[PDB]
Order: sequence, then C-alpha cells, then structure tokens
Amino acid sequence: AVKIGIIGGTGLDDPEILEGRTEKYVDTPFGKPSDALILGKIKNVDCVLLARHGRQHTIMPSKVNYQANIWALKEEGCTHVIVTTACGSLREEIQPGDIVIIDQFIDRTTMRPQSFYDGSHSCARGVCHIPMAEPFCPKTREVLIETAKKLGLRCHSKGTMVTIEGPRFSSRAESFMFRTWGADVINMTTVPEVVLAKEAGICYASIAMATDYDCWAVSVDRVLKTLKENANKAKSLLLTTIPQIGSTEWSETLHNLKNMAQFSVLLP
Amino acid sequence: AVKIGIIGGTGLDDPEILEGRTEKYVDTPFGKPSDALILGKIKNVDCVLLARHGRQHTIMPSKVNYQANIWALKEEGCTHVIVTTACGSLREEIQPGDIVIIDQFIDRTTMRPQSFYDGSHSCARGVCHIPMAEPFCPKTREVLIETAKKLGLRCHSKGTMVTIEGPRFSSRAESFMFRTWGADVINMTTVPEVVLAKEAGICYASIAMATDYDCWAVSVDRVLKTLKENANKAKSLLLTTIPQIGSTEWSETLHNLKNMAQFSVLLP
Amino acid sequence: AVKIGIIGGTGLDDPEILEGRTEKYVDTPFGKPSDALILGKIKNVDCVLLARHGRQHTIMPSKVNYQANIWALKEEGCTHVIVTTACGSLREEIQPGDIVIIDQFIDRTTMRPQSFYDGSHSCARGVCHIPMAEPFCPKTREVLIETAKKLGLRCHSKGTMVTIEGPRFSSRAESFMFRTWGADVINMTTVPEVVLAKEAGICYASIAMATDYDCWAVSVDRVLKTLKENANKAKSLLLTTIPQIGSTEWSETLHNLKNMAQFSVLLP
Ligand SMILES: Nc1ncnc2[nH]cnc12
Ligand SMILES: Nc1ncnc2[nH]cnc12
Ligand SMILES: Nc1ncnc2[nH]cnc12
Repeated sequence: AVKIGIIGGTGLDDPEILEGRTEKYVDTPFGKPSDALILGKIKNVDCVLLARHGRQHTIMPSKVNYQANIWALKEEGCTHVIVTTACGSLREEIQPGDIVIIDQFIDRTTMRPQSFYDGSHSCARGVCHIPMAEPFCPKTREVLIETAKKLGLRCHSKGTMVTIEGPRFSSRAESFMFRTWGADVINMTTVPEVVLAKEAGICYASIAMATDYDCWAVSVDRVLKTLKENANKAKSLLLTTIPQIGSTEWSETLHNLKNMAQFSVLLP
Repeated sequence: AVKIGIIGGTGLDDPEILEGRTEKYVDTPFGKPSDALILGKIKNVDCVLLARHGRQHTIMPSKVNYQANIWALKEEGCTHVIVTTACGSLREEIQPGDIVIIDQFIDRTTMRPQSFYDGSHSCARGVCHIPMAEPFCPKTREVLIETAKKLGLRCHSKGTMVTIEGPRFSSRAESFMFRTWGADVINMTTVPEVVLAKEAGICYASIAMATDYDCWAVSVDRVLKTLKENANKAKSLLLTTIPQIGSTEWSETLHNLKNMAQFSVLLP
Repeated sequence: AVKIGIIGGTGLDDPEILEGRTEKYVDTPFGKPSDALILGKIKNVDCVLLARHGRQHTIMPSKVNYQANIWALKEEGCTHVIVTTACGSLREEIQPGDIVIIDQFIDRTTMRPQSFYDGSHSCARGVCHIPMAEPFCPKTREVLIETAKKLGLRCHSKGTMVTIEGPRFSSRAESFMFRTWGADVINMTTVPEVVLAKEAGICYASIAMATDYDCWAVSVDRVLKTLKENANKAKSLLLTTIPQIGSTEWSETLHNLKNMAQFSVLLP
C-alpha cells in the first residue's frame, strides 16, 4: 500500500485535485507545518496535500518549515512525496510552460536547517550524513516522465535545479554564472526539501514548471501569469501519475531507502 | 526635487563634504542605523550622509544594519542613494586608485537579511521578490561616469562586484575562482545594501575604489593606505556629480522604480 | 620552546598517541571546547590533543565550537596546531587512503562564526580582516611532506579543500561543479578552523585523509571503513613529524604570524 504526499508550490496547490477531502491540522517536534494537511484520494490511492507557502501564500521560501512539513507527511504514513514548484529557465530549449522532471540540484541557500538530526530532538538522535548522489527517486521520476508523454506534454526528462536563498531574484551576473556551473532551472524551495525527504526514507520527486527565462526578464507578475496559464498541466500529470504509482510494488525501493537513511546516522 | 543619500564606506565617509551640516539620530522599525544622519547640502541640493561602519568604524560588514540604514534614508525623503566602498581588483586593468562604477554583483554573503518583508514588520507586509536584472540605476551611473571623465579620473564604466561575507579576506583559491565566475572587483558590503535600496524604490549607485589586487597581497594596512591616498577622488566626484543630478528630471525614473517595487509584493 | 595542539577528526583522534597523559577540562570566552584537553608528550615535545567532534562523536560539523577549540589551544600555549580530517577525493590521482597536505581552501559553509572579533567579547576588540592568501603554515607543511616521504607514504604535496556546510554529502551536480572550480578534496571542517588559527597567530597545518571519491559513491559506512584501515598513517606521521618540529627554531615564523594578526585589527 502506498500513500502520496503532495506539496503544492506557488499557484500549484489546488485542493480540488483530491476527492473525499478532510482538513487536518497537525504538530511536529520541529514545529507546525505550513498549513493544514488535506487528506483525500485520487482513484483508490490515499494522498495528503500540503501548501508549501500556506493557503494564502504568506510564507517566504527561507522561512518555510521544511522540517515540520516533511515530518508531518512521514507521520501520516506517506511513502512518496511528489511536489510542484515554479522555476526560471536557464536554457533556451526549456520554454516557459515546460515541465522539467529534475534529477539534480546545486545549493545556493544559506540560512536553512537541512537535517532532522540537529542534536536537540529526541526523535532524531546522532549525526546524520545523508548521501545526495541521486537526490530524487528514479522510479518515481520514470513514471512522471512516461505519464507526461502519454498526455503529450512538453516535458524534459532531467535537469539541474539551482536553489537560491531569495526572496530576491538573481542578478544578471549570477544568472550567467549559474549557466556555466551547469544549472538548467532555478528556484527557491527545492533545497532542503529534497534533503529532508531522503533522511525520512521517502521517495521524492519534483514537477518543476518553467515560468520565465530569469534574466540571462523575470518578475512576480510574469511568474504568476505563466502559472495561471499552465497550472492544469501539473494537475493533470499528478492525477494520471498517482494511480500508476499505486499499481506497482514499492517494498524493495522503500527498503533500500530506509537502509540508506538508517546507516547514515552516527550514534554516540 | 531630489534628495541624495550618501553612504560612506571605510575611509570614504568625510562629513566636511556637506555644507550647512546638522546631526540627527533616528530610529527605524528595523533598529538603529550605523550612526547619526548628517543633513546638509552640496550647492542647492539636499543630502543625507551616513557612515556605513559608524564614525569610529566599529561595525563589521556582516553586522551592519543594512535594513535600518536604507529605511532611515528612505524616511528622510531620499530619492537617490550614492555610496562609496573600497574593493580589491580581480583584473589587471583595474589598478589600485581606480574608480569602478559597478553595474552587477555576485552574492557570496551568508548571514544577512536581504528584504524588508520578513513577515515580522507591519510596515512591510507580504512576500517580496524584487527583480535584480539591473541592480544599479543606469541614469545615476551615467552621470557618475561622465563626471569622472570631466574630472579626468581613471574610471571603469562597468564591473561585477562579488560581495563576500568576511570579515576575513579571500583565500588564493577563492580569488582565482571568482575571476572564472566573471567577477571584476571584490568587497564585503554591496549585498544586501543594493537589494534593499531597490525594494525601497530608490535610485542606487556605487563608487567602488580599488585599493589592492586581492591575492591572485591584500592587508588592512594596504587598504587603509590606498584609501588615504585616493579619498579626494570620491569626494570630488560626489561634489561635482550631485548638482548635475539635481538639474535633471527624475519623476519618470522614480515612478518606474516605485511600480517595480510595488508589484514585487505578494499579499495574502 | 614549541607546543603542538592536535585536533583529531572523525576516527583520527586517538589519545594513546600521547605519552604521560592528563585530562583537563577548560572554559573560554566563546564557550566550552568540544571535549577535554589531553596534555602529554611525544618524545620531549609538549602536546595538547582535542577531539573535534567530542570523544563520542556527538557534534555535527556545523555545530562544532571552532572559536572555543582554537582559543583553548592558544590559551594552553600552543605555537602550532596540526589537525586530521577525513575528506572525499575530487581527483583520480588522489586515491582513498592517500594523505593530502592541503595548502588552500574554498569556503562553502554558511552558518559559522569565522572570527574572534565579533564585537561582543572584551578579549577580542575591534574589526579583524585576517589575510588568507596563504592559509596554512608553509614551514609546518614542509616538515609534514618530508616526514611522509621518509615513511614512504602516498602523500600529495598540495591541494585545495572545499569545505561544505553539511551534514549532508554533496549532490552529483555539486561534485562536478567543485571540480571545475579547482577543488581537489572535500570536507566539512577546515573552514573556519584554519581562519581562527590564523587570527590566533598559530602555525596551522592539516593532514587530510582521502576516504572516498565523493560521487563524481560515498556513505558514512564507506568513510568509517577507510578511516579504520588507514588511521595508523596519520598517527605515524604525527609521531615522527612533531619531534622534528621541536628541533628547529620558530621564533621568527611566530613573530611574523603575530604581526600579521595584530595589524589586521581595526580599533575605534
Ligand atoms: N527566475 C526565477 N528565479 C527564482 N525562482 C523563480 N521562480 C520562478 N522563476 C524564478
Ligand atoms: N581584497 C579585498 N577583499 C574584500 N574586501 C576588500 N576591500 C578592499 N580590498 C578588499
Ligand atoms: N565526500 C565527502 N564529502 C564531505 N566530507 C567528507 N568526509 C569524507 N568524505 C567526504
């Protein structure tokens, strides 16, 4: 049995995607999640939706409680966590409106807790050095890619996301530099969300939606406009992907993830 | 009517530049500014001078209250903010003593608040994603460049400033790396000063004075020596530039800046 | 007379290396050191050993009190501080088990105090801008290199260490990027340890032990395994190097270090 946690980004957190909805506020050892958890289903698969920035988008990327969000979904019994996020394109071929099933990231954040094992919580004892060679679940990404193809959507099979601290957008010099580093898209929320999901032994995948070409220009109005015009794509992709995830066996994949997380912890 | 805020850097914060001076200590929602505001004039133009590190230079770059400084100048009615800063040269052609009217930056800071919209101040509500494609005012930079030419000063028309966290200087490996990234000069204070000025809808420009070639070596004594030998240049440039700024119309430029800042804010 | 401070890293902090041991808990203006100081000798040379992560390895890299550790050793009268650290190799020629006498670093840390002069301690007044062109002591590194040769150990004479914040390991995209930046090895503790030692006017050198090839894959178990298999190398190197350090004159080298540190401080 699988359970899909869904974290919705800016303008990509529609509750109506779930059938048989029930609101549920929870608490965690790391604090309160961005907003209430929305329990429901897509066909016969159980899901838990959560708005990353709150339903009214009042939380900036740097202040999102990534620890509480991931811990809450883990506590609900989620086996997978598929998220949505807007991003700027750093490559001509990645056009606004395109979907990118990212497989790598480059961290440019500075003031964000990236581990549950901070030495101050009894629920997470020891020092954890989680491997990040392959940050996103290959199997989950594969289903997303094939479903996008079945839907006939413009979708890139891989891509490197550079996550900046924000809330400001990048300068032109920074934008050029990121391209030379090998970054393909840019956002403000992938890190540490992907890191914490790995520590939790959860299958994590991200649906990145290009909304602009950054400035190599971007603005909040441009981002919001493109999201409004393309939100249906992420919704259709999730609706079609999830029942497919639920029809396959994940015990082995989840076992390997649990082992990796478990053996990354150094106890006294 | 224009009003020029002037933020003086290390050894480039001479109060005598202003005529008819009056000291004024102020407070802001973000705390106290580095020191008192010095009100005065250059010809018929009103100005407000502020020492970035305090008159006795007791504040390190990472602890400067950039938010309070910019907010105080904005509250005084400043339409422009022209600053001075020492920097290391990362290019052979930029010689110590040279002035660089920088047009871009690369952020290497880590523990600095970069927005007024942090969710804890009623004076700045919402999430702000300010555009940084063109961080510095083109029109203000243009006047500085032409005035430098009229004065016959060695001045570079553009340049990318990499702002490091400090207080330590860069290692040789870091110095080499910054050159490959496309950085031309290096300092410790441009970011987030330039970011906050943009959020405030103020025309911001920076007079960077090269004092050394970093280590691709630099020392505090070398920096102080070069500043003492060349401080008169920044003073003469400001004295000649400001009356020129005051003789032109800025309502349209300021309107466009206000619009950009206003529409960068996401309200609940 | 010399006194060698030794900071032992993960699995490279064996107390038995010292003869005539005596445990000593101390306090500093910056807080408590990672663990108690172990006083003792190697031949006729006085030494002070300190486990970076605590004897039971309960402190993550980002939470190590680098300020207290360096201050404690300085207060004990240490003239030199030679440390050990595990690291990942970013170059084919640097094989796991190899020693690298690093000479440069690239900072990728974000939430770490890098100076004693933070404006809140009477023991360290003013603003300090310490030079980092040559972060490690050349003379100390030279003795380590020659001793490694006399022992017939695979040892690299130089290398650039990129210090990441951690506790997570790097992503593959980050690993590739670090190689293009010119990094040779990667760890989580060199910065700011090397910076604070310089401010303290102490001769600092690092014995980096490659334990894996990062992911250009690494895991805690792989790291621990390689350290267990090669720990004897660092121990033998220290035992043979230290008596050699004690047989030479260091007054001039220490005087030059004291001058550099002293003149890096800007007083009110
Ligand atoms: N260009 C951009 N930079 C950062 N985050 C973004 N989100 C959407 N577009 C973005
Ligand atoms: N080389 C340098 N690095 C950083 N800040 C500086 N200010 C002056 N020279 C500098
Ligand atoms: N690959 C690696 N990255 C960071 N720290 C390490 N310590 C040992 N191997 C490492």
